[PDB]
Amino acid sequence: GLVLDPKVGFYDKFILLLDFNSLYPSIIQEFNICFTTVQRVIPELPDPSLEMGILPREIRKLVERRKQVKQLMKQQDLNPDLILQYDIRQKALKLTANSMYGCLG
Amino acid sequence: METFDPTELPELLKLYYRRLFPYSQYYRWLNYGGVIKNYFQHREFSFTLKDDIYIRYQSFNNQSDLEKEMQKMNPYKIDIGAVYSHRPNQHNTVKLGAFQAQEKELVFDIDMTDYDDVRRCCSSADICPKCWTLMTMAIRIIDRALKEDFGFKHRLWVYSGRRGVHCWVCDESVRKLSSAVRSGIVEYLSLVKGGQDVKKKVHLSEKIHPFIRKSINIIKKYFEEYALVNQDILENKESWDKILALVPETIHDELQQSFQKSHNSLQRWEHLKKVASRYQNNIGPWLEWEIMLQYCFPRLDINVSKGINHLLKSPFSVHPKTGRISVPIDLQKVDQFDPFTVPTISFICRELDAIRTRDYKKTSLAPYVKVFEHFLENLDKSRKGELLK
Amino acid sequence: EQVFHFYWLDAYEDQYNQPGVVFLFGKVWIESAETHVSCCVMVKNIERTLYFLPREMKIDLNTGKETGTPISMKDVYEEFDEKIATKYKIMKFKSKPVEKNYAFEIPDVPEKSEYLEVKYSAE
Amino acid sequence: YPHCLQFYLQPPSENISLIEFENLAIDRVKLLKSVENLGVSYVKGTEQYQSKLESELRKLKFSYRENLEDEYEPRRRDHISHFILRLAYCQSEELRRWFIQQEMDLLRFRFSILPKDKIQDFLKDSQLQFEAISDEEKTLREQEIVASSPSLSGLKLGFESIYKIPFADALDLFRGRKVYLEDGFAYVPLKDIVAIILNEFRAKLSKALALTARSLPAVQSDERLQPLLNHLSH
Ligand SMILES: [Zn+2]
Repeated sequence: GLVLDPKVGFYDKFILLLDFNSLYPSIIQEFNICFTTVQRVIPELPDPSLEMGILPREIRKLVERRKQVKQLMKQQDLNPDLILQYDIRQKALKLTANSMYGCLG
Repeated sequence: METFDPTELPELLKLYYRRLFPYSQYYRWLNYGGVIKNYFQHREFSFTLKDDIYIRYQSFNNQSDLEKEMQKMNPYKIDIGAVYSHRPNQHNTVKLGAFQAQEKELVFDIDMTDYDDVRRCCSSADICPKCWTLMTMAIRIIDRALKEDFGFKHRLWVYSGRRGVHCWVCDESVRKLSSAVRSGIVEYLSLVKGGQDVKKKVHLSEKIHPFIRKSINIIKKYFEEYALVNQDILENKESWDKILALVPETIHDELQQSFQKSHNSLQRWEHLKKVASRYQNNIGPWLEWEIMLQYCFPRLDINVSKGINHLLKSPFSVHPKTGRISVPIDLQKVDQFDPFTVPTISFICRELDAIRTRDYKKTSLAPYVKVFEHFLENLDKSRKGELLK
Repeated sequence: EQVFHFYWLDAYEDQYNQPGVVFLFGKVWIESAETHVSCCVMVKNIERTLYFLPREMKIDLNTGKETGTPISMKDVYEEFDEKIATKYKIMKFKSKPVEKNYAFEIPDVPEKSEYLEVKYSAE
Repeated sequence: YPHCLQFYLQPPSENISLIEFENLAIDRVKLLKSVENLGVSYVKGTEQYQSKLESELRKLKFSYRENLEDEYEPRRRDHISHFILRLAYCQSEELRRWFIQQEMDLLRFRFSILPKDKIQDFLKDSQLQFEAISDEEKTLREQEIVASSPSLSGLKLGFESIYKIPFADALDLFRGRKVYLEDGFAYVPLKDIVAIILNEFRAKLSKALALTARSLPAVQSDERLQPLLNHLSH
């Protein structure tokens, strides 16, 4: 990972600290990276014309289910126990994914 | 030529692919003398079988496989693709990205549905003696180039089956050309800028490059024989209204009375030859040639030659509709080439029934099989010449 | 015939001592008590399943070269049945030819190919 | 300036003092940062440009005095300097562009200085295959060469030397029917021949700046090279 040299020093005005949402997790999606997409033996991202492979097709569902859940959490006149339910089921589907990477490296 | 009966096709096919096709010569060709690893074992071929089922990445070990599997599948269609880096019949075997097209001939396709606005004798999909001059012009126009312009030596034209003609650029250095260059080729050899139905589709500039000028020279020996007597391109106003649409509006009125008082296109062409000529001097655009162009110059399909992996109809195959054999061309006699006399698979299967194997000789298929041999011989030359020297 | 339900939790296998058997712990419900109780279920006869990668050409492994004879599944079968089975003490087994993909870190291995599916007792 | 036009191809195997290693870069940049200015305040065809340009090329010692076969002072400076400054400018795709941009504005100048003659020798020799045609084949096919050429005014096929290249290498020009082709050969002048050089030069350079990054992780570790990687414009 890259590290940009920190501008040691004080700050009078505000400092907006932006970030990315689940980086390598998404990247393994963006560039269809997989055990059946990439050419290996720092290879080259296959072409955007190749279809998903096992790995993306399991990170696919991984957010296809975070879709449903994020949407059922929108429903009202709903069980305030299922509120706390859906919330966790969220965080999980989240963790699993991210480490999907830590799984390969 | 008797009516080709397309219900007999399933019968004739197994008899033709059994005893009349040139397997010996087809191998010897795509094999290119085993000068290299697996140039045939890595060559792709495509077959359209029964019910219209379309299979593709076929491949074989030797001349023998070719027969068994082609006498055991009796395809209606057959195509030759390119040679890849791994056995086509084995791409499931390899990783996805290491299997790729590396080499294929440089083929040019010229059909009749490309001049659907220049002919006044046939419908888009048909042909006859009267407009076939268009395939002969395309022939010496590009064959001319490929040889003169680029130095491509082994060009094999074949009969497409009903309304066009194909080219197989087989020089060793060509089979390995990058697609990018192949596009450059067609770009060079292309002049009809047919937009989304634009009247004037041939614009020239004051300086006219060699090919352009050599081409116009070969569109001149056929011009009046075809356009003005066979086609009579300007016998009606409906007909001439169409050729005026290329010339500058201010010229019409004068030509319109010029052909009104004339009595056949031959005199009507000499007429614009003047008016326009007179147009040129005081104003040039070369009005005389731009029209001979938009009417006589070949129109190719970029997608065909561009793709180094494109499946194109295999020589000596059989056309399901007309039945005719897709025969190689004899460039020593281009202008004598007859699409109408080309052997019918029905007809050739009749000539073997009215009868170490050479029975292809006993059929009228034989004459086209020799032009294919002179081809294999001129190639033997190259290998021999170029290598053993 | 007869059957019961139960939500599990953990499990365990004793390869050393009891191979081909795994224990599923969990919970079962019992009307008689109006509360669920711990509950263990044993699973026996879990056959080891193996996959053999046929070669494209039969090879004399000693020297290291072909014999001119192409390979078929029946070829592999009889190599296990007669030369590998005995040497390693395998009396009965199950062999079935099947199509199987692949895409990991072993050089010279087809992403797809027919293999020799062999299954035999964990013992 | 002299046999000073060189395709920065094939890596320097020498070795230097962290004093030369550091000075080759600071300097090699000062130049490249002057190629940048001149292109901003003047134009690519002015004397001031050509002048000052070779003036610094001079002052920074990158085209001058000779020596015994091996050690050619400026030859060397420019060879290393470039490669070394491939490290620094390989990262940001905004530096890779800027680099290529100014290291190509440079090959251009070192070409704008040589006469239609010296540039010829450099090609024959350079990569590998190119040929010139005698005034026999030259004038024999003269008219046809001027017909295939651009809006090129007049019928004047000047003294301007003409070359014969593989049709394939001139794709960029025969595709538009902008040169004469014969039995698989194209005939083009200097202008266009050069642009093709510059063209293939960018594409190869970019290609490299690519393979420079990939293997950069194996040095960022070194302490002496932080001031280069990180601070050549801080
Ligand atoms: Zn017709």
